[PDB]
Amino acid sequence: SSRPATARKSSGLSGTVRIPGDKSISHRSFMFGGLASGETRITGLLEGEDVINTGKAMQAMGARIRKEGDTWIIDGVGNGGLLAPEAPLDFGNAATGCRLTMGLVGVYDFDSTFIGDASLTKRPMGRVLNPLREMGVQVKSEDGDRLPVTLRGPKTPTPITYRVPMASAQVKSAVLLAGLNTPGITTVIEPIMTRDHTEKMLQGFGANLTVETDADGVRTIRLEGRGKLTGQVIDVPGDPSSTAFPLVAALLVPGSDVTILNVLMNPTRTGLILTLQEMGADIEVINPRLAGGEDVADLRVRSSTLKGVTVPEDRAPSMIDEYPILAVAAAFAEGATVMNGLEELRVKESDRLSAVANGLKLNGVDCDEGETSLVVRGRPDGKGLGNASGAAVATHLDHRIAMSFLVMGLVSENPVTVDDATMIATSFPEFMDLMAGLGAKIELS
Ligand SMILES: C[C@](O[C@@H]1CC(C(=O)O)=C[C@@H](OP(=O)(O)O)[C@H]1O)(C(=O)O)P(=O)(O)O
Repeated sequence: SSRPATARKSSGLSGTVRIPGDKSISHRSFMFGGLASGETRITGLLEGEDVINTGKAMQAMGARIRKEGDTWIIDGVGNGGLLAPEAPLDFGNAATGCRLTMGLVGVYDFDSTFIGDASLTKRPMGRVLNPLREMGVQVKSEDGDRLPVTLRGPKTPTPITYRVPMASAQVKSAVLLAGLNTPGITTVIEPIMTRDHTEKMLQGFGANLTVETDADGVRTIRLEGRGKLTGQVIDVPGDPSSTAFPLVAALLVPGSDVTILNVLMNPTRTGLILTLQEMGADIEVINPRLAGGEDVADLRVRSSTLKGVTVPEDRAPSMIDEYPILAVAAAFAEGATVMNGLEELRVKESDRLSAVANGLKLNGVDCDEGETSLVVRGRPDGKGLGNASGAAVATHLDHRIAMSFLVMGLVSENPVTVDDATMIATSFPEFMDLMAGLGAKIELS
C-alpha cells in the first residue's frame, strides 16, 4: 500500500545541510567495487533503496559488501570473476541497477534473471537488450522487451561499435560494462553527451578506456575488454538531482536562505541550475573544488522572483531528471516556460510528462502537455494554486513526482497532497527530515 503526504505553505526555509550522496555514482561504486580486484572503500554512499538493491545483486554474484563505521568496504571478484546468481536479481524500482547489470553480467556464460517492481516492469529494456543481442547474448523477455528478462551470454562475446540512438547514459553504460568481459575493443558513440560517471569511474579503476570528442561534439568512447580493474577509494559527491528539491524550494518560498553542501557540479548534471539562473534565480556557487575526482561546490540559495524561459531540446540530457521540479518552479514564474525534447520523460519511473502535467492541472496550474513538450504559465503569488479540497497528485510510483509536488505545497496558496511518499526512500530517504529541518511543513498521513 501507500502513504499520502501533504505539504503546507511555509514561512521561510533556512539553514545549511549536507545533501545525500549521488545515486548514479553510488550505484556504480557498488558495481565496480564488486567487480574489481581487491578492496574498494566508499565514503558518502547514498543508502537509498535503489542502491541497496544493486548492492544485493553484486553480493549474489560473489562480491562481499559490508559497512564499517561510515565506510562501505567491498571485496571484489576481479574482472571476469562474477559468479552465476542462484536466484533472480531483484532491482525493485531501479532502472540504473537493472540496465547496467544486464550489460555487466549478460555477457557471462551463465543464466541471469532480472525482475523488479510494478514501475520498473513497465519500462523499456530493448534499448539495452538490442546491443547485447549484437554482442551474442541470448535474451528471453516479456513482450515489448520488458521484465522479467533472462539473459545467457555466449562462451565468447562479440565486441561491437554502437551508436546510442537516444541520449541515454544507461545504454552507453550497459554497452561499456558488457565490454569489460568481451575480448577486443568495444566502442560507444554518443552524438550528444550524457552523464559520464561510467567513463570517469572505469578510468579511475584502471580500465583502458578513452574518450575522444570531435569538434562537433560527438563522443567516441573506446574500451579494451578483459582488462584488470583495481579496487579504489571512492568519495561520493552530493546528489545534484536530490539537491534540486531543497534548492527550488528555497528559490520559491519567500524569506529563504538555504545552503547545500558538497554538491556534484559535473556539467552533465547541472542543466537545472543553469536554467534557473536564466529565470532569475539567486544561486551562489561557493568554493568550487575537486573532491573524489569530481567537481563539487556548496550552493547558497535565496528566495528569488522567477521569469519563464525557453529550455532547448539539447539541454535535456543535462537535466532530464529535473524536469518535474523545474515545472513546479515554472508554476510560480512570470510568463511561460517552454520545454521541448521531452520524449524520454515518458519512459521513466512514471511517464513523467503526463504525471507532471496532470499534477499541475490538479493544482490549478495553466499548462499545455504536448507529445514531447510542456508549456507552463505561472502565478508568481501562488494564489489559486494547490488543491483546497485535498485531492492527491497521482505519483505513479515515482519518487520525483512525489518530491516535486510536495515542494509545490510549500509555496502554493492551498496545500498540495501526493498519494504516496513511500517511494521517496528509493533515492532520498533523508527528504522528510532534511526539509523539516529547514522549516518545511510536510504532514505524512
Ligand atoms: C531515471 C533515473 O535516473 C537515471 C539514471 C542514470 C544513470 O546512469 O545513473 C541515467 C539517466 O537515465 P537514461 O537517460 O539513461 O535513461 C537518468 O535519467 C533512473 O535511475 O532510472 P531516476 O529518476 O530514477 O534517478
